[PDB]
Amino acid sequence: VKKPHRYRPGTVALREIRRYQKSTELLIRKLPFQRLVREIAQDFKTDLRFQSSAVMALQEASEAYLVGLFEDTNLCAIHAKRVTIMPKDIQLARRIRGERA
Amino acid sequence: KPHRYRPGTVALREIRRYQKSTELLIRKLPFQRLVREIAQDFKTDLRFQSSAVMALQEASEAYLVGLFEDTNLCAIHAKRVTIMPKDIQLARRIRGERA
Amino acid sequence: KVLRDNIQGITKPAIRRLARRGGVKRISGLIYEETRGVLKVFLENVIRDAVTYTEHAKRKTVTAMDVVYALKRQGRTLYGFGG
Amino acid sequence: KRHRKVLRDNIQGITKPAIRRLARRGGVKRISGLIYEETRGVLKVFLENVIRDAVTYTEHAKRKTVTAMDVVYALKRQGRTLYGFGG
Amino acid sequence: AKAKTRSSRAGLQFPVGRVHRLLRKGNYAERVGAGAPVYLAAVLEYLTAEILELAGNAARDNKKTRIIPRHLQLAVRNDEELNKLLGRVTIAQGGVLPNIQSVLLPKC
Amino acid sequence: AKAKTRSSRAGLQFPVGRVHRLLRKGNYAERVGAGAPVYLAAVLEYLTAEILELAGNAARDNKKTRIIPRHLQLAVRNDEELNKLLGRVTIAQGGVLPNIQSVLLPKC
Amino acid sequence: RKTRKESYAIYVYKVLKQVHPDTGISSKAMSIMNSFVNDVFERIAGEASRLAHYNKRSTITSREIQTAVRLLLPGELAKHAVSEGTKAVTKYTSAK
Amino acid sequence: KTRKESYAIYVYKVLKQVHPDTGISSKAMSIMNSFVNDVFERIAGEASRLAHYNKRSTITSREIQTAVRLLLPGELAKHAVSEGTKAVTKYTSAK
DNA sequence: GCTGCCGGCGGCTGGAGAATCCCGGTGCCGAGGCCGCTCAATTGGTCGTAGACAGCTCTAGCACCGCTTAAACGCACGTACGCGCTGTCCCCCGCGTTTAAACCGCCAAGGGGATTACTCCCTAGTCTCCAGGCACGTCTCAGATATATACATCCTG
DNA sequence: CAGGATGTATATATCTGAGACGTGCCTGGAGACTAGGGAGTAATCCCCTTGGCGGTTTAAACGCGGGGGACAGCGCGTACGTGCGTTTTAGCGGTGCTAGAGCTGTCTACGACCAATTGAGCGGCCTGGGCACCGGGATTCTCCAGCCGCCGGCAGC
Repeated sequence: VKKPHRYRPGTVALREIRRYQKSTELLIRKLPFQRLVREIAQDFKTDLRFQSSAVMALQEASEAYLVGLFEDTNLCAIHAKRVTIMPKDIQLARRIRGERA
Repeated sequence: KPHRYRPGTVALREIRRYQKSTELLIRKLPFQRLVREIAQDFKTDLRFQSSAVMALQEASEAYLVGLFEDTNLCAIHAKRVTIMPKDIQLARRIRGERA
Repeated sequence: KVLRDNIQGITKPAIRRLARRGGVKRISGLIYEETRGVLKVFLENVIRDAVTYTEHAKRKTVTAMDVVYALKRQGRTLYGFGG
Repeated sequence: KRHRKVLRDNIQGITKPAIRRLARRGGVKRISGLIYEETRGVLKVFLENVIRDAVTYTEHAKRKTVTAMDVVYALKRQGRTLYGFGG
Repeated sequence: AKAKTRSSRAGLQFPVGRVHRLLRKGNYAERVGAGAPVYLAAVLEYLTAEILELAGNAARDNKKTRIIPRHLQLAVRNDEELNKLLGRVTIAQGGVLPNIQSVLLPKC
Repeated sequence: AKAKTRSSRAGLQFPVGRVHRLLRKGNYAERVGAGAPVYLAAVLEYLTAEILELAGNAARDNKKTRIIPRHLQLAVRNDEELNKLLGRVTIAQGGVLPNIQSVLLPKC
Repeated sequence: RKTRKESYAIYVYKVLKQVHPDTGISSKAMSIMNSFVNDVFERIAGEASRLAHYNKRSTITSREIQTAVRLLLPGELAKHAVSEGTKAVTKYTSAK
Repeated sequence: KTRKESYAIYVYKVLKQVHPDTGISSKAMSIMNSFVNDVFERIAGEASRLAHYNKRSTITSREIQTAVRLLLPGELAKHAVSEGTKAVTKYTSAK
């Protein structure tokens, strides 16, 4: 019987790359990120509250920063005659970016 | 018969020696003429202060020292010791002057 | 499986889709945890300034003004939330 | 021959030895015969950004002489502030 | 006698008195001139008009009669000079410009 | 009578009156509080003293009794807590630290 | 119910009616434009005041902002903006 | 004519009170002057910006303190706020 | 020789998920009229930054020759580049399914925010004193050599 | 596989010399002593919007299985960057030698300052109608996948 239909490895990845690049939706879920930000901000001020607008703005700024960092990481990865992004790649991209050292 | 250092011994000596120095890297009248030549394009009939020229030279020197640091790091990441144009291009792309 | 760290709320599919929006087609297996670390580092960096701004206001809330001001101070301005 | 001394072909004056020493300070072990032009290009680009701002400062000052104030001042504007010139 | 807004006599739809008050109370200088707010209003008007036209063109491209922040991001990032001006700016609900590295593409 | 300076009253070696005048004339606010120049002088004094003991330690290491910008860079770029504040600024006649990548080193 | 806030909504709408007369603008886009124009205004005014302090002057005239925009905006926007400012100030002075 | 202004003597006194047997060169001295001026301008701008955000027309020690907290990293910020606080209490004790 | 045979070669149509597009009505809410309030224009007078004019002088721009120093060419070579072979094994892509995101609704309430009287912390003016910049002025202690050796490097037996 | 000879560096004794460190001098800035006047501060109170609660409901994340292609080590052709020797070419430099315009002082004036009215621009506050959205469904759009004539060896004879 016919082998079940399968895309080749590395094509649906490009399809969803195209899908996400044209979409402005929030790639990170509301509740896990809000929980993370509260769990990481409780140390600065115990029992601190946030506004909904403030938390969505913070989340979207984090997404923009991380997506730019990832695009620079991919640029460095393709520069190093490879396609797989490696930990050394992300560290190098951060360290050129001037945020690490 | 003659004594020749290995291809990199004198290179390493230069790295370990010149890094400890702090004077200006490159001859002065070259930057003086170059700065006047570029400033001519923006506006003619200018008048430069010596301290301004020293500041420009030191700023450019530091900029390219940092740049060569970044390209050396990129090259050492690329599993190589030499440096190539794509290292400079990558370093300037991530830094953001050209983006 | 109900007691988990809130940093792990940033799940592998979510970071994968963030990278896909970035424009990378292949990701290695050791990217997720270190990206989580750098993401949390950026979070603490921005929230430190945000909470400092809030304490200046003598208020217990963190309105959008403090977070946009903190982001602008860090070097990443943001539009649409007041200004 | 009183004024108007137009100069050309001065970027080349940075010799290959010179870039070699600059990169040795940067900490490289080897080099290629291909950087010596793009490093000159990044040089020129850097200087046009600096002295463009410097001459705008000077023109705002209703004066022709470019003091070190203007160059360090535009340098601080570019986010690359310099210490040691009256800043 | 009869009064008239300074924006009408300045040829700009942007306010003049408002920018004058903003300069006054913004703690910039001890004093500001009379034509300084007019100049600032004019340059702000030009900037808004340019960015709005660039966003509306993308809106008509996406067959929308209303400007969405995604259109603003597309207009900002598409224009190279505008991208250089707003380089370190994060937009609200804008996403990123669609670009894929050609190396990652398949052979054919 | 009996005029005494604010720097002595605050036990500081930086001019509190001068800092207050600079704040007054710097177009920062319509009014300036009394303790703000004191706080500013104190923090500048701490920072200066901090980098100064780093520079003095570097000079004593380099067996010299005079402070030069080489010592200033050698002191600033060794401790990352000061680097995070002065990582963007460069100083005149500075140079860099003697760092060589391990791969560039010979086999043994 | 009180403390009427202040914003550039009507002005951006009026500009839109003269660039794309049959095009609407979303509320989020309106907030983005208001924030952007406020940020640009703040940057320009800060540059103007900073130069006024730099050349030891205590007044901000059209020249200061002209040099600021020539200093801030790169490319064609600089020349177009200075031309717009010049024509606006000449128009304002002509009929005072 | 036209007396100039510098932070020379103050850094001089600071180094003499922490290093009785160490001098400073003129160029490094101007480097210190630029350091002091740059940090002072940064703090003053941050304080003015904070006061404008909080609808405050005055700058007290509190805005300076918060700028110190948010601008310098960690240990420097905490040490600097400690010194600033003790100095301001000492000044307010006998004003 | 002159037949069989044997594997690749890529060219094509064909089976097959996904992406796209139009209708269709349903929501949702940018767009538009009203009121007054809050601020902006407007006369009416002031006074003080910033322009002009008259110089003064420190500083900016030049060429010149000994000279040496580093720049420049070319030279052999052993290395590091770039790449082919190969061989994991580690990411990928579906699949079932477990789970937590969200959205829904309704509260409870700590707190954000608009008014109030004032006070007291700051500002504005005069007079008074002095800390600090400047012009010198040194005597240094800071540099700068040529010298004598360690050293580690490239080989040899 | 262990030492020897060598271009590198290391101290280091005088020379030797620009410049940190005082030191008067004076002066504009700092500071002390009064009106005075609103900016912020508790006090007050009124929404409000943020935390918290618990059903659906459902897309989504997680563990797992198969496999395929990306990556990294090994080996090799090569080209070329480097150390080095031999020129040679421009920089260094102390020197007058020249003027250029920043710079300071002064007179002036005009443009912003601020005040007391006065009226409208617009922020709000509804409000009906116009635009974005969702679902079904038809339409393309690529993606991958095997069939087979053509092509090139592959063994005999």
